[PDB]
Amino acid sequence: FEVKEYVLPHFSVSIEPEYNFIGYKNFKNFEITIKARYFYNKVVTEADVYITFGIREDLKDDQKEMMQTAMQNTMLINGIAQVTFDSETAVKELSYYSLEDLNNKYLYIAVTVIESTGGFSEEAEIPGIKYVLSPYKLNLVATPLFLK
Amino acid sequence: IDTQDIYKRIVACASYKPSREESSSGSSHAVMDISLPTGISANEEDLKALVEGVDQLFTDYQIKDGHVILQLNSIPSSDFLCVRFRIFELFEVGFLSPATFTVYEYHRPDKQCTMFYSTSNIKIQKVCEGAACKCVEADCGQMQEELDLTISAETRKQTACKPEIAYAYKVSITSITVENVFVKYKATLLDIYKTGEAVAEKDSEITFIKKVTCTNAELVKGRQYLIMGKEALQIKYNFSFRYIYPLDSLTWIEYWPRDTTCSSCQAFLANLDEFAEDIFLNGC
Amino acid sequence: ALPDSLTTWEIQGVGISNTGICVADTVKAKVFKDVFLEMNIPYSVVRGEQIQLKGTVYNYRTSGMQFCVKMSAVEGICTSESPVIDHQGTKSSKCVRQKVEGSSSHLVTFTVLPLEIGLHNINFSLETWFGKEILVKTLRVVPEGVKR
Ligand SMILES: *[C@@H]1O[C@H](CO)[C@@H](O)[C@H](O)[C@H]1NC(C)=O
Ligand SMILES: *[C@@H]1O[C@H](CO)[C@@H](O)[C@H](O)[C@H]1NC(C)=O
Repeated sequence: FEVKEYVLPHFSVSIEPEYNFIGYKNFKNFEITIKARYFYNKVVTEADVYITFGIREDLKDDQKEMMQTAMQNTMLINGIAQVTFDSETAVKELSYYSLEDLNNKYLYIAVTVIESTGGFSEEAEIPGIKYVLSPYKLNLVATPLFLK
Repeated sequence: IDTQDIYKRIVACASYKPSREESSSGSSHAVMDISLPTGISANEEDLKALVEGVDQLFTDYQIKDGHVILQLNSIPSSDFLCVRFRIFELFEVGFLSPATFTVYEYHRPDKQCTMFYSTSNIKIQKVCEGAACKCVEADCGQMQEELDLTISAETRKQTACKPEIAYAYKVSITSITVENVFVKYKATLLDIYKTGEAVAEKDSEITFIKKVTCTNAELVKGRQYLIMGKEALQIKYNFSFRYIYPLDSLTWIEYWPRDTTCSSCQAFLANLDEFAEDIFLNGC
Repeated sequence: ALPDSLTTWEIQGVGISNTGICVADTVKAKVFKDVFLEMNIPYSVVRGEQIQLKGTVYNYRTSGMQFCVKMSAVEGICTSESPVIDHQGTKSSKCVRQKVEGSSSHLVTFTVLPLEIGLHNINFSLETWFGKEILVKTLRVVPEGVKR
């Protein structure tokens, strides 16, 4: 059990990326869905949504530098919003290095949602998304290794 | 720290505190931190001027965890060293977390001087620890000019009948205890009109406090002034007494002539008496 | 009797018998209201400084309406408005009714400076068309500096 000061948030903010982890095709184009709903199950009509992007070396590291670019502000409509963010322009000189090969590490994205119609605020974040040259991995399931 | 509208500028002006055994020169290397409220950022191009400068008072600047970090070599013991920067803020928030201005020597992080600040204007001000204020609104009032001829006797009735205006009465200032920051204004009640709830009586010799920031409302000791203002605040550190007067903004303060009469002229005093009798007979 | 809140209540039960342990499916009990008011209620609200204290009134009624919201505070929290009428305890906000569009919301702000250690009870009364209701919120404060 966690002992903290919770404040008991007013509305749920779910961040759904179109793809789990960014590959070759998704470097130039990456789309992410932001959807915020009230706890009474009725979707948020209209609200302002501010997105923040960043790069991290590891999951244990709480602090790392970030753009410096945007900060793209879109408005949540009928409980859903979506935005496209490309890495090619993102990293560049801002991250001091630009390539999919140059930087292999997690990408942390922050989202701040405020209601335009009345005062409220809620925040969410993605721990990280790593750009990997070698996609996925391999494993065996329900396959005992023996020969008959 | 102070925030003025005159993009908005933020000033610091902080100094080193000398020790009895320490001859005043300057201060050891210290990190200067400024906490920006959530959803507020500062302009780096405006902050670059501190680094770019031929005369360097600051080695480096940085932004970490939504805070402004800039290291200073020496803090002047003689005067306060000012730091100015412009900010860019984007809307929000549900609730603004209290903004803190802190400074600490890099050698010992143990002790850090911290002070709260708000970008927004202060509506409520002057809360005393000793007398347990009991505000005392921040807004400033003004006193009517000395011996303003007529113009007008009718306007006083309109100001006194205002629902916001509670106590309208004739008083005579006796004693004055300057600041900090009170200006007690010990007075004496000659006559009352309204005098609405909950206060009462006469010749009670009550007091009303005002911040020194208003130099226009300055009262002359011994001269009787007609005062019309907001309802009296309740109590104090003393649980008894119990009805001290606020003397807030937009209070009516006008010099009531005592001495001759005809002062060019006595007719002005008749204009003051007409308002008194009209409000006493009929009223609001 | 259900508690009074805008959030959805999730009730859950488990059972123990000689057969074994059984966890029942979570039952979601949705508690909703057509016209209601809710506020941020910040945690710990440091003493000596004024706060914004933002809240929002919600109208799910299809037709438009005018709303009035007043605040009543126990002794003591410095208020920038005043006076108290008619009752000494009742604090008149001198509320001007503002129009609220159908399926829309409006913003409510209260500037208040707490003068004493919490927690203190602060009421927000809502006078509106389509009925009226008042909610009771508690405000807690904490001293300036801290050293253990
Ligand atoms: C309240 O304050 C006065 C100063 O104005 C103090 O001297 C006195 O002890 C107090 N009065 C009573 C009745 O306690
Ligand atoms: C809030 O209303 C309730 C009703 O029981 C009352 O007990 C209490 O006096 C109220 N609080 C304030 C600060 O007016």
